[PDB]
Amino acid sequence: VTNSPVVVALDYHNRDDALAFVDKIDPRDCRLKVGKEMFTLFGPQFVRELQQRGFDIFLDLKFHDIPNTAAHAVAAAADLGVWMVNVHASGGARMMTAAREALVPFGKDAPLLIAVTVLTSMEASDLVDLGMTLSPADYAERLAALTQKCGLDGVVCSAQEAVRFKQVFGQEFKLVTPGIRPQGSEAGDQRRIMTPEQALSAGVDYMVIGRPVTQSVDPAQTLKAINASLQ
Amino acid sequence: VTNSPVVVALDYHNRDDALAFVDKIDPRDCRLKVGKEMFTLFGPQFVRELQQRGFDIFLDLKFHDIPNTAAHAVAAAADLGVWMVNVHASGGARMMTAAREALVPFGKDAPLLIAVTVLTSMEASDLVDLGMTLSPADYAERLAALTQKCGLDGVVCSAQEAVRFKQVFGQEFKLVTPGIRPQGSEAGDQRRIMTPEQALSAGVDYMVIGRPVTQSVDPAQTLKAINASLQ
Ligand SMILES: O=C1CC(=O)N([C@@H]2O[C@H](COP(=O)(O)O)[C@@H](O)[C@H]2O)C(=O)N1
Ligand SMILES: O=C1CC(=O)N([C@@H]2O[C@H](COP(=O)(O)O)[C@@H](O)[C@H]2O)C(=O)N1
Repeated sequence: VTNSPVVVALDYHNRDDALAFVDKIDPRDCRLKVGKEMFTLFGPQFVRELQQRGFDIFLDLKFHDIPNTAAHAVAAAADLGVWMVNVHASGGARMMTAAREALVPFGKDAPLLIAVTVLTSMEASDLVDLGMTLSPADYAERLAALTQKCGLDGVVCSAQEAVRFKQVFGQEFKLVTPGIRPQGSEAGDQRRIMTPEQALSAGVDYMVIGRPVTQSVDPAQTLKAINASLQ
Repeated sequence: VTNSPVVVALDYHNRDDALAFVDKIDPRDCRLKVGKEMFTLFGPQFVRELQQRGFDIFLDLKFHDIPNTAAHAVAAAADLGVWMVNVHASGGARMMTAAREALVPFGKDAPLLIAVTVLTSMEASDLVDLGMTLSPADYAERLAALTQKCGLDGVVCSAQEAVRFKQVFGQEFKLVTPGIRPQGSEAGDQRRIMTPEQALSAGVDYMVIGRPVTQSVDPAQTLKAINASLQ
């Protein structure tokens, strides 16, 4: 296990470019996140390579499909033995329930099943195009509520919803929060940001950090520094 | 190439079972869809093996993430050289815009880019939980309008919307529709369904068929039957 609440988003377009970073850090420094980019590129074998080195892996594929597919996919992720696996809460109750139920057969080995609420890159203007009347926070709370009701272990959201969410769902409902920008860092397409420190104070369980770390020369050192701040 | 609008959904938990089927057919008979289940299990290499056989592959991972991730994932799909790649329209305009732009550097090689509107497994009730008051039809049409405004090649929807969409977005805008159930077959978690013949008559450009084919007592003849019906 590890003590840092940091999950580094491995978003490279090259395998060796990722492992060059990974070989310089240690499983106690952080957990790793394999998303759509690196998974579309290298598949489940890359995830096994990381599990080989001993890291906990968060397969971030945000499964957002029909119940049938969602279940089989989560079951496939469970076969991979990942630490945590994704799903989109906007996929609905039936889809989320089918996903949870697909993990029962794996018993204890099952990975944590988290639901994405509202992407941290979306503000009201973004949600407004879908005809979504509610603010990011409000809609996100509606999605998390459905997530909790379907028995999921937690949610992915912005740290800007951490205090509120922690209160409405409790300390047990895990909150995984991306949109982490230490001060000075470039926001990019990220919108509901917060600094590593602000996120921890908001009481999040896990913070997802990508570019601030991977975009630096010597990213291991940056990951180290961030961890230092969380003390 | 094939002149059939049929795209068979390869949803198997066993690589060889899937190949045993694929080998009983021919690229001239249909196209194949590799979804989250098989892709999570066997990754990009499976797609290549299907491609090495001459089939046009529809990569269906419904990328629904922050603009930066959607772009890199879509780019990764183009690197795979697939015929068609997926995306979730509810991901917003900025995300879909990033996806379209990430395909520009691939020129002519760029795969077809389509956005999923409302999943065929959903009805009003399913959307109500999300706080969505618009009907599956209207919400879908809204998602299809945004998809076109962002410059995508088409949308994934129900055949129940084909007629409407076709006359509101034009013949050019491509419609890919799952939820295809020939009379007698099981509906399952599918809700907004139509038979192959009805879907064709409805104007869909491509129709996705999974269980009706893969789980039939003789999938090859079932494909043959359907293809013949569509004539
Ligand atoms: O709401 C979310 C969820 C999410 O997974 N992510 C992911 O977090 C990662 C890192 O983003 P960044 O480089 O820190 O901006 C990427 O893999 C994103 O897709 C996000 O940015 N917002
Ligand atoms: O709206 C949609 C999109 C979609 O991709 N699909 C996919 O179409 C496939 C076949 O479903 P079925 O077996 O025909 O019910 C599965 O891979 C689904 O994920 C769907 O059923 N509805």
